[PDB]
Formats: sequence, C-alpha cells, structure tokens
Amino acid sequence: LEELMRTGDYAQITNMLLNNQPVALVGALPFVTDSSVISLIAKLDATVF
Amino acid sequence: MDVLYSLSKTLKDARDKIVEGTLYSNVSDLIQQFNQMIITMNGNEFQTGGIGNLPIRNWNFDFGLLGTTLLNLDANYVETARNTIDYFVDFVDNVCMDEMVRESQRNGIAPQSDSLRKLSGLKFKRINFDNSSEYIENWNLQNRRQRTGFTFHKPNIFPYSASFTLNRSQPAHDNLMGTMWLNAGSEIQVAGFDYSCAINAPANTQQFEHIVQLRRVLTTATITLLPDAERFSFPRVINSADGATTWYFNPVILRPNNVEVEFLLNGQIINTYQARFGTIIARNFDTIRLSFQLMRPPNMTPAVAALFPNAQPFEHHATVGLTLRIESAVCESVLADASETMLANVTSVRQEYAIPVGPVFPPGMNWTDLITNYSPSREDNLQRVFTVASIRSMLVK
Amino acid sequence: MDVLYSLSKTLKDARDKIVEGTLYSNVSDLIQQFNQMIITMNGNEFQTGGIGNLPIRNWNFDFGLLGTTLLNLDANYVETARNTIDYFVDFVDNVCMDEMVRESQRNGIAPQSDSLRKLSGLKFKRINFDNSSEYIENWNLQNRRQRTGFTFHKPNIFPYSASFTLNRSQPAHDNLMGTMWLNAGSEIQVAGFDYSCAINAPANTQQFEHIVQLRRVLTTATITLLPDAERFSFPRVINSADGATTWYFNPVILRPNNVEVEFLLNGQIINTYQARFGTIIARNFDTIRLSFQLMRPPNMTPAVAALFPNAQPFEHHATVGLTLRIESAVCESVLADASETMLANVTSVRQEYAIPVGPVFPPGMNWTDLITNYSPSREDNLQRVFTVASIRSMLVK
Amino acid sequence: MDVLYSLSKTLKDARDKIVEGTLYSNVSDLIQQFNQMIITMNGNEFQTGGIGNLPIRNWNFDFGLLGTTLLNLDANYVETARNTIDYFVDFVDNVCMDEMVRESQRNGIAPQSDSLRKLSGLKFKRINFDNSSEYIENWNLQNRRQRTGFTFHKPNIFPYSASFTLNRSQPAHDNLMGTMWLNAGSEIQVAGFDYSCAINAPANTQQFEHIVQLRRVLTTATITLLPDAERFSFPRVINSADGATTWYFNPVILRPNNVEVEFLLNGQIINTYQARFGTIIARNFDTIRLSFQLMRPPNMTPAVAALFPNAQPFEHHATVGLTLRIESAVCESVLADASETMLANVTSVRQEYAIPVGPVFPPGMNWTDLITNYSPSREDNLQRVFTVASIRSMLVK
Amino acid sequence: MDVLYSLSKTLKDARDKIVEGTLYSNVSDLIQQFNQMIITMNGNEFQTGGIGNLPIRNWNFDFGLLGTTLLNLDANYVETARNTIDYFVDFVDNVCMDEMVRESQRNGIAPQSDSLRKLSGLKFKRINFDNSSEYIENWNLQNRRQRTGFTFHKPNIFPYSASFTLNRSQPAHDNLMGTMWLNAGSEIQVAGFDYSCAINAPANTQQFEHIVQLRRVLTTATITLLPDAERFSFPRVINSADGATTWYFNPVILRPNNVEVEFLLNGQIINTYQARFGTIIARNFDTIRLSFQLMRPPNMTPAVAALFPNAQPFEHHATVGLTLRIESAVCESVLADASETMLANVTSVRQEYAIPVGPVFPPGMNWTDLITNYSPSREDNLQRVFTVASIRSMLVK
Ligand SMILES: [Zn+2]
Ligand SMILES: [Zn+2]
Repeated sequence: LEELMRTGDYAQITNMLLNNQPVALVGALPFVTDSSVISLIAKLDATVF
Repeated sequence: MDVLYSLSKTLKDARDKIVEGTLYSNVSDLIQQFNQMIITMNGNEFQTGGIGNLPIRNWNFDFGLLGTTLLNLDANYVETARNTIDYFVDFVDNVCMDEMVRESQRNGIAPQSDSLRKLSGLKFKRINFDNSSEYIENWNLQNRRQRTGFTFHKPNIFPYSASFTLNRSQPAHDNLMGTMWLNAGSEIQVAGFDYSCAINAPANTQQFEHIVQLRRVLTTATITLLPDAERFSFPRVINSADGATTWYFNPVILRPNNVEVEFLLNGQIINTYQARFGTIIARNFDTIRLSFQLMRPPNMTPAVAALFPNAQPFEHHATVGLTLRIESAVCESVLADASETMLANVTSVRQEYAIPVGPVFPPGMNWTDLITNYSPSREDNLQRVFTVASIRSMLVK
Repeated sequence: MDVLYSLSKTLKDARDKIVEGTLYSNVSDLIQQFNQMIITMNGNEFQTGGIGNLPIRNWNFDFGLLGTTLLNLDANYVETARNTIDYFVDFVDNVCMDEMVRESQRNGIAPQSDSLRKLSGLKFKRINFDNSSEYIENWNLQNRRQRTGFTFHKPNIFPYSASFTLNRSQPAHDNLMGTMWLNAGSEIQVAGFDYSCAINAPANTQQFEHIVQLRRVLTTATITLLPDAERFSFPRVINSADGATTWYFNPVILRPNNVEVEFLLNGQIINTYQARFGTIIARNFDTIRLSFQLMRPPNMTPAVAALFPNAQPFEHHATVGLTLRIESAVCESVLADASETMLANVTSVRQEYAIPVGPVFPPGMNWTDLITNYSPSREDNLQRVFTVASIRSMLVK
Repeated sequence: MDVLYSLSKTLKDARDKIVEGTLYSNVSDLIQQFNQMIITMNGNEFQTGGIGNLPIRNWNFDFGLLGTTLLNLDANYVETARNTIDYFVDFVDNVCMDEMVRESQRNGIAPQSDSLRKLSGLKFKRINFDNSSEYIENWNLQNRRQRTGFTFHKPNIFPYSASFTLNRSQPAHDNLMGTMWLNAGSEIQVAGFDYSCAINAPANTQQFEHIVQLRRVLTTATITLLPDAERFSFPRVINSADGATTWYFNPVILRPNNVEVEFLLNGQIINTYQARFGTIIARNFDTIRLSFQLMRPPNMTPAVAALFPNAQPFEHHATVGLTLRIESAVCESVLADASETMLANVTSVRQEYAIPVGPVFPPGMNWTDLITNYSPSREDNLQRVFTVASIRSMLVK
Repeated sequence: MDVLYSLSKTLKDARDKIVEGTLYSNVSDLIQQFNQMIITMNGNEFQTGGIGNLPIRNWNFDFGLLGTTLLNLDANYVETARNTIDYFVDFVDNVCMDEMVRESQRNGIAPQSDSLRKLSGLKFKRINFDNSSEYIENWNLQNRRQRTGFTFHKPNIFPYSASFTLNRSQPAHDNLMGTMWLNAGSEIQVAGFDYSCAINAPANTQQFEHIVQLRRVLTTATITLLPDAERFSFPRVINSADGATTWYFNPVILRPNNVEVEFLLNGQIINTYQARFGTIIARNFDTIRLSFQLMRPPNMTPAVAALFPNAQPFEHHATVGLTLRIESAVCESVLADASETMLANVTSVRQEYAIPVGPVFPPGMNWTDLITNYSPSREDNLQRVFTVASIRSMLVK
C-alpha cells in the first residue's frame, strides 16, 4: 500500500479488481468490527473497495 | 499466434536494452509496452507438456509492475527485473516446444496446444509489436495473401537421388551408354558416358540430357555451372539395374559439347544458357534441364587414338559431365538450407523429448522424405513449426 | 537517393509495427515521421516506365492522415491504413524498377529516371530517416568520400577461367609439362604435371607456379588451402593449344612439395604461407601466387617404380596440385557472392521486363564479363543498382 | 567492456539515424542518450598503443552538446555533428585495436589495456544501451552464467588432419588395407581400401571405421552425408608411414556397405543413421563415428571379375568412402566459420601492426593450432578478442 | 547456494562463541545476524530425502529470538539456546545429504533438491556473510568469473595406470627393450630396460621416454625428482602383452643418463630440468615428459663385465629409472588429494545411504574412473558436491 500511495496508481490493481481477481494488500490499516449476522449475508466486506 | 511473437522481441529488446547504466528515457516507449503485458496475464493459468518425455509443468502468474527511478538505472533495478524475466524465458521455451510437436492433417496450419489455442484468444491481442523479424514479417503477409518470400544460402531443394540410366546395355556391360547423377540439396552433378566413344553414332556425337523437377519454384537464383562431374570421373564397380551383378566404369573425361541449360517454369523456357560456365542467374523456374553431348574427337594424337578403337573391347569409357550449384535463391515456401537452423531446431526438440511419429511429418523429420512429398499439409505445418523455432531462437539458442 | 531509402524502412518498420492490438506509444515516434511524408507528397505527379516491356503506370497524390488517440489499436484503424500503404508498395516497386535499368556512360553513378531526378529535389529532403540497412550505411559514407566496406560468404572475385599452359610439349603430346587450372568465383584449383616425373630435372624437382590477379583488393579474407586439385586428378582427353588435335592426360597424384602461397598487394608480399594447409588469413591483397613443386620420389616400391621408367613412353603422368577457397572477405567495391541476391535481383528485373542491352553492362549482366572488365563506370552503376535492389528487398522479395 | 559496446551502437544508430531532413521526435530518445555520454567523458584523459609497430596516441575531451531545440534537421546541424563523431570513430578504432592484441594467462578473460582498464571504471557505467548485437547478447549471459550460443555456416571445428592408417601392410606395399582421410573445417572425407577386395575376409567383407573427436560440442547441426570420398578416388603415390619409401594407390570405387554414422556425446549415442545419405540432423555431439564396409561383389561381370583376381598382384584397389559436411551448427564456444570475419579481423590487426607472439595464442593466430589445443585460456581470450572485433565492425569494416 | 554456507559459519561461529560467561559485546555483532535468520525462516515448511535408504524427515519453524539484554551470559541462557541449535544441526545434515547425491547432465552445476531449489529463492538471500572458508571463497569467484584456485598436498591427478611397452621383443622374451611404469595419485615411477645393455645400440646408448598427460593443468607445483624406480628394481614374472604367456625381468640398475624433465603446457615447454634431482618447481603445465637413457658402461670391472656379454643369453637386464612426486600444487578444478576429506565425505554419505548409481558419477565415485573422464559435467557436480561437503564439515565431522 505504502508503495502505492507514495507513488500513485497505474490501476494494475484497478484491472485485477475489475476482472474481479484474487489479490492482497500489505501494511497497517483502519479496521472495522461488526456484529450484524445479516451483514455477512449482504456480503458487505465486498463493498468498501 | 502473432501474439507469441511479441512475447519475445519483448524480452530480447528487453534483456538487451535494460542494463546497469542507460538513462530511463531510452526505454520509456519500451517500459510501457512491457507492463501492458503483465496486466493482461496475471490470473489466467497455463498447461504445457503432456506428450512423450515432455514434462507437464503448470505456470501461474503474480507479478508487480516496473518502477522508474529516474536518471539511468541502478543495479538494484535490474536484478529485481531479471528475476521476473527468467520466469517468462523458462516459460516461453516450454510453450514453443509444446506447439512445436503437435500436427494435424485437416487444419494443421493453425494452433493445436491447450497453451496456444488460448493465446489466439481476443483478450490477448493487446500486445503485438515490432514485427521486423524476417519470419513474422512473412507470416502476416500470408494471412492476407500476397507475394511472401524468404532468403536461403545453398538451399535444400533436391531430395537425395543418386542413380543411373543405361540407354544401351547388354549382359556383359562392356559397351554401355547412359547417364549417372547425384541430386542433393542445392547441387546436381550428372555425367553422360558412351563406352563406344560415339564410333557408330550420327555425326560421331552422342546426346545426353538430365532433367530435374523442383518441388517448389525458386526465384532469383544465383547459380554456378561448371563443366565436368568430378563425382563420376573415377573408376567404379556398380550394381546392375536389376541388382543381379556388377559392371565396371572406367571413365576418361572429354569436354561436354553443346551444353545447354534451361530453367523452365510450367514447361516454358524462362532462362537458357548455351555453354556458359561460371555464374548465371535463373530468375523463376520449377525445372532444370541440362543437355550436353559427347563428340568423338575428330583428331587424335596416338595416345588418344589408342583409348578409342574401332572394335571392342572398349576399355576407356568416354565421359562428359556438368556440375550445377544453386548458391542462393528465394522461395515462396519454407525450405531447409545451409545456414538456417530451423529444421535442425524442430528436429532436435522432437528427438530430445522422444516425440512419437505423428500423422504429418516423416519419421525423424527426414528432409529427403519431406521434400519428396511436400504436400500442402506438410508445408503449412513446416511453416508454423519453422516460425516458432525462429521465435524461440531470439531468446534460446 | 537517400530519399528513396526512407520511403521503405518507413513502410517496413510500418507494415510491421501496426497490428490489431499494440499500444500507441510504441509508435508515437513513428506515426509522426510517417505523416510528415504524406504532406510533402500530396500535390505531385509521377511517371514510371517507357522502356521495353515495362508498363507506364501513372500516379497522383491526395490522402488523409491518422488519429493520435486510442490507447490501443482497433482493427478498423489498420485496414484504413493498409489500404493506403498498398498504393505506396505497388508504387515504389514501379519506381525501383524504373531506375534499375537506365545506365549512363557519363555519370552512371547518379540518378537517371524522370521519377528519381525529381526525388533528389530539395523540397523532398524533409523525409530521411533510420539508415541502418547495411547498404545505405555504405552509400552515404561513400558520397562523403570516405572508406567504405562490405561482407561476403564465398565472394565472386574470379572471372571464370579454365585453361592450361604447356611449358614442354611436342606434336605427339606424349611428354608434356605444364599447368592446368580453374579459377571461378571464390575458388582456384591448379595442377602442375610433368609426364617425365622430373627424370632429367635438376634435383629431380619440377617447379610450378600459378598467379591470379584480382580485379579488386580483398581484405580480411578467411581462406581454405588444401593440397591436391581433385578437378585435375582424373584421365582426360583435351584439345591441343591450337585446336588441331587432342592429347591424353592420365594423372597419378603426388603431394605438392615446397608449397608457398603469397598474397601480394601492389607487388609486395603481405602474407606468405609455407606448406600450411587448412585455414589461413590473407588480410589485404590484389594478387595470389601459388608456387609448388613435383619432386620425383627418391625411394620407390616396385609398384611405384613401374609407373616412372627412365625412358618413354611415359604412361602415368605425375601431377601435384592445390585448392584454394576464399570463404569470406571484405571488399571496398560491390561484388556478387554466394549469399546476397543483389546481382540476381537486378539481372532478374531486367530479364523479366525485356530491358534492352545498354551502354554500360555486358549482355545479361554476365558476371564473368562484368568482373573481367570492371571499369569505374560499371562499378558505380553496379553499386547504384545493387543499393536499389537492397532497398527493394526490404519490402518485396 | 559492456561500456565499449554502447560507444558503438551509439555511433551507428547515430551516423545512421541523423541526416538532412527527418523530424526531431524520431531521435529524441536518441539525442538524449548521446549527450549523456559526452558529459561523462570531457575532462578524462586517455592513452592507446605502445606495443610493436602500434602508434601511441593521446586524446582529450571538451565538446558542446546538441540543439535539443529545432523541429526539423537542417544540413548545418549535421556537419557540426559529423565533425564531432569523426573523432570518436578514429578513436574507438585506436581503442579496439589496442585491447585486441594483449593476451594474459591468469585472467585471460578480463581487460588488459591502460585504455580499457579505465573504462570498466564505475563512473563510466552511465552509458550502456541497445544490446541486440548477437555477440554482446552472448557476452552478458556468460557473466551471469547461463546457456549462451552462436550461429555458424560451414563452421571450423576440425583441425586440419590429412593422413592414413595401414591395418595390413608389407614392405612392397602391394597388398594394403586401411583408411585415409582429410578432416578440415566443417568437412570429413574418409576412404577405406583393401587391395585384396576382401578375397580372404570373413563373409568377404572388410570393416572400416573413422572416429573424429570434436574439441567442443556442436548442437543443432545440419549435416550433408554422401557416399564416396572423391578426394581418395584417384591414383596416388604416397609416402610410407616411416617416410622411407613410397607406395602406389590405384583405387576403384564400390558403394560403401552397411554405413552407420553415430553422433556421440560423452560416449553415448545421441543420433545414429544407417545408410542415410542426404541431409541429417545431429542435435548434440562431441564425437562422430563413421563405420562402413567393403563387401566383395558376389556377382561380377567379366570386366569386374578381371579387376579382382584370386592371387596377387592386386592391381585395382577396392575402395569405399564417405563424405560428411556440417553446413550449420550452434556452439557454446566461439569458433571460426565460413561467414564471420572475427578471426580474420583479429589476425589482420595483429599482422598489420607487427604484434609480437604472446603467451596465449599460437603464432599467427593459426586456426589449426588454436583448435587443436583449445584451452580455457585461449577460449576466454578468443571470446574477448572476437567480441571486440564485432564491436569494431559496427563502425569500421 | 551461498545461502547454505552462512547457515553454518552461523552455527560454528555460534556453538563456539557462546559459552557460560563471555561478556556479551563479543557477540553483539553476532547475535543480531543470528536472529535475522530465525525470522526469515519461521512459517516455511521443508522436505528432505526420498531415495535409497534416505529417510523422508519433515521440518517446521516457530522459534523465539534471543534476549540481547544481559551483559554476561548465564548458563541458563546457553541451554535455552543449544536446544534451538540442535534442531538446525540435525537439520542441515539432512539438507546437505539430500543435495549431495542428485545429479544432472545438463545443468549439473546448479541446485536440484526440493530443499535447495527453494533456498536460492530471493526472500532468503537476506542472510549471506563471512565467506572466508577456502571453498566458498572459490565458489563465488567462479560464479562471478575469475581465476579461482585451491591448495593441495600429494594431489590426486594421475589415474591409476600400471603397465609396460615392449619396444623390442620376441616370443621367448629373452631380449626385450622398453619401459614399465606406475602413474598413481601424485606419483610417477618409470623404468627403461634393455636386456642387451645397448651392446648394438648407436653410441651404446638406448633412449627412453615417458609422457604423462594431466586431465587438468597444475600450477605452482613443488616436485621431488629422484633417479631410480625402486618399484621396478626387483625380479618379476610378468604377463605378456597378449596375455598368452609370462616373461622374466631380472633388473640390475644403472644411473639414468641425460635425464631431462619437461613440464609442458599446450605443447610448449614451460619448465625444463636437465639431470636435476631433489626439489624442482613446475609453475604451469598439463603434461610431463621424462626422457632418460641407458648408456652401456664404457669401463667395467670383471664383476660388471660378466653381467653384460656380447652374445645372448642376457641374464642381467640393464635398467634405468626415475621417480617424480608432486608434493603440492594448485589447480583451478577441484581434485582429491592426500589431506582433504571431501571425496571421502561425498563417497561415504552415498555408500552409507545406499544411494543408487546416477547419470553423472562413476559407480562408487571411483577416483580413477572420475579423473580419467573428467568431463565438465562431472567437474561441476564434483565442485558442488565438494563445496557442500566442506560446509557440512564445519559442524559435523
Ligand atoms: Zn557455402
Ligand atoms: Zn605426505
């Protein structure tokens, strides 16, 4: 991540995300807890991105 | 297919223009092209092998793009790159080889492998570039249809053929008349012999002729034509036509008389040369016809007269000959020649991996057998296979 | 002239780098160059032909241009382009061919055709580009009056010459001494024969010598020198010097004694090799001198002794020989060789279009005749004509 | 070293892509690279020569840059440039030559000259660029240690060797049996002779064999194999093994029986061909073994029967032979061949400047001597020296 | 590879510099390095063995670091450490052994095992350090390209060879002349015998010569040369050359006359010594040539005269000899010698685990067979395998 922001994106990520491909992000980050059983059901974790 | 090409000039114009030293800007137009690739790739998976002693390695992708740290590259930049290229190298090899073995009668002019059938896919076309490699240059022009063309030194157009034809013979083989020859590669040697030295022949002249039909037309051929066939200028003991016995050939050489070489195309004389030895040009032909004569010497010193009596036994056999060599030529079809390694590359990869004989090519990719029955299917497969060998040689020799 | 060149690498580096797919920025530096041309052209009229069986197709100009958008290239982009290139292709062909026939005693080194005389014009100069094609690279360096240079595998420096010289002879031709040879292309074979096997010669040794004068200096030559002349190792019936009769040659071969090869330049020995067979280097020479001897064997087994009596008749003729082949060399003047198609291209275009014999070149562009009298005019015309053939082969083979 | 390379493709891709006309943009990526150089240089001082008849020359630097301004290129721009290039040309020449003579046992690989030892310096590395020149492409890969490779037409792998081996002989040399051959360059000719025509041999067959051990492995070889050894098909008077007398060879040729060619690698058969004449592929080998037989004809016409009596004297000597030519092949080590001028360039520069014999190379860079004892030191020095010759030929031929 | 090295000097310079007491600061620079490792490891699983009697032990990682706090190490600190080292020890052993058997004809110089192929990985190189162990010092320099070099004692360059050559013999073997020798390891003993004591020899002197060709060049050799070959100074009954009978050798020793030892390199004399016994230096050679003579004593006391009659039977056989021993030398290639345990380590591990014969090494790692056909593949594999043995011996003997 650091290596991205501190250097702007080329969308490499944009493409991988778009043709919806398996990918990871390294480093520190926020983080949000949630207890909504339902939530999971509305695959929220697939949003934000 | 064209896809494949790029993948290489990509790497060569890469593993070459990328060194510890050059300024970025000398590769800006290059870096770009490169990355573009990486993207399209990562994700999709590939299978190679699955035949004879050919390993089946599975290739998967996952790579980060390329920095830019201005003002000439720092060593550290290279290594983190070479490490990413060496996966593509060791890859492509395993890719070429896989489609460099499969053959197909019906449509054996197109992709066969589970590796390539996926490359011609559309989502990949986004790569093609710098098509200056003589072979691809010609692959394309062929898909649209037009005057293609290749360059060969000492081309390999003549299937090996070494034989004779006795026009006059008898059981004892003591008074023969005929021709013997060797057609092989780019060379022809032919001798006409007359044991009687034309003693009873009209005008004391015996006519000879040798015709060679090429399996493909050659254009713009530079040819050396010389009198005499050294190969048939020495004493020989030869098997008879029926294999039942052996005859004796004891040549004495005379200059070929009224030499005429014709380079014909579809029965028409395109070039004709009368007694011209040295370098001659044959611009377009599918057949060569060599006509020459043995003329009994009208005046003979005693030593000569003694070789040619009026009656048998004929112990010195009058012989006249010609030697013709195609130094260079252009052919619209791929051929083996004395400089290109294509045939050897294809043949070598198949031999090394114990690839089973297929339905198209003769066992061992035998050149004589191949050129003797150079069918459209063999040519399309040969061209595909030669083009791949040439793509491979840009990186792996 | 230099103009002409561009017109091609323009198209090749074009018909090659423009394919359904590729990223634009690999051609930005290219597209530009291209357009520039179109402009300069549009608004000009041209004429080709008007000689022998050569059409007289006429051409006009008025074309569009090209986008500078699109990250990647869409098929539609190509076709609307290929259609515009195919007019330049079919054009240039008709252009090369037109100036590839006209010869001029005077300034045969300059432009001739109504097509080209207009190209050297100044308003066209705004087009030159990428001159790395071995031939143009050399054209320029020459116009600037400087040291040229070329590459040839098995060059064609020796005009065909096959003859003999009898140093000792008599009417019966039963006790001759002399040499016979074949100089052709890049090869020389020479044999020295002495029917008497040096029986009455001082030190029982007969000296031989063969000198060959090149019409142009060859530098950096890699040469194969081998003992024996296979071509003159077999029985022959030959015409006498005056053509009045025929003599008999019945060779038996001995090793050439005291072999010395000298490569001279303007009378000076530049390289000399004493009995060294195999690969030798001759770095700069205009003459080759081969000296060798026949030495009567001082000790002979009965079978050998029987071949060489003290008195005539001499029935086995002692022969010693040498074979020399120039594998590669550099020449400051264009020459035909065993790999390049230039001579064949020029000769072929002239033959196909029934071009009449002109004032400079021998009938049929005959190589032997050309190299035998390689005048400055023939060389300047040959170079112009070879350079054009090479420009043409970048697009049309 | 890699340094050196650039200095050239710099100039070529320069003296070529820069002329009265063209748009800036097609060289923008080029101009830059160029300047970068000038800078690094200016101030630094050099020295070349000082060995044998080699001129010692000192050079300094202090030059202007380039108008990265203008759109087009006006004549005036060129001239003010060519004048600056012609100092680098005449320079590099004097540079190559200087390091193209020094040899060294220990580190025969690395640089030698006071000119180059300063180039490998770090502050100069700021210059590498476009390494598609077949030779550099291979120099690098050799440092990183990996499978390299080169392309050769009629290669030069066989040191000259012309001899014989008498397997059965006697003082009179009237009933011999053995083989004679010529190994040279890329060709082998070998003949097996039996004066008795296998009259007392088991199955009336005499076996022959010829083994040739290459000093380096050849891969992907395209080979021509033909029956008969023309070189040993004519009458000869030869010196005896001990040099005390001479014997007579009077051959009559029969077809070689049970021909088997084996291309071995470390004692293992990699390729084997049984009686296959024409074009064959040997994919990886360090040894060639040719086995062939003379089989007494079971059926003979009178003329033939007369040549082969049951008792001596044996006057016609039965001979069978083979001819093998390596048209092309790949070698991991540099070698001389029939097309490349490297050996000739190195040998020529040394000869022209009267360079004294050194500790590594044989006198005169003699190829036979070199390949016969092709030590690691000779190969490393040869490669360094060949790579430099190739860098030089990009500018000076 | 280099990776592997560290893993050890890590442990040695560890299991050595860590003892109950030592003041911390002797290891600060050490502790660090250590930890760094642990990190890189933990989390990656490993696999070894899988052939013959080689167990397939599996491994895992998850270890606490090492409190760099304390000023003086307390016993408790050690034990909690030794327990963590003993997993790496018992590990590395199982690692070395695994790659100390696998062999490859092609790239038999690089890593093979599923254990090591993963070590050369990039994420691991974060470890390398302190490469002073003679062997690694040399591994690198070789991977980098330069004059390597190892140190020996009574090296093992001569494959065992014990034989004779009879230059004059007859069925009864009662008047022989020839040489017999023993070449083995670093020693050569050769004797020249003449049953006739040069009675009929020119100048009453019989010349002898013994040539030994090394498979690798030895440099900086300290050699002992002594007159006489004790091994061939006693009575023997020997088998005849054809094995059909036995001959009697009854030597009487005389001083070798005109002794000349030449140490040649590629046919050139590098060092020559005339009759110099004791210690001599041969600085660079690939061949040793020993020439010596037997000179019949011109003056003989009765007792001596009685041994050498003018006529047979010859009952006392005059013999002269030499003994040469290479005490120490340097070789650019690994070799077995009289001090290093490498060959024995490799051979022993393979024997203990019943490792099957592979494609590279001779059965049992037989030294004579190995050095006799010391191919590049055997040398690369031997060096890899010797370097690993040396890494192992730093911890396990
Ligand atoms: Zn050739
Ligand atoms: Zn000791």
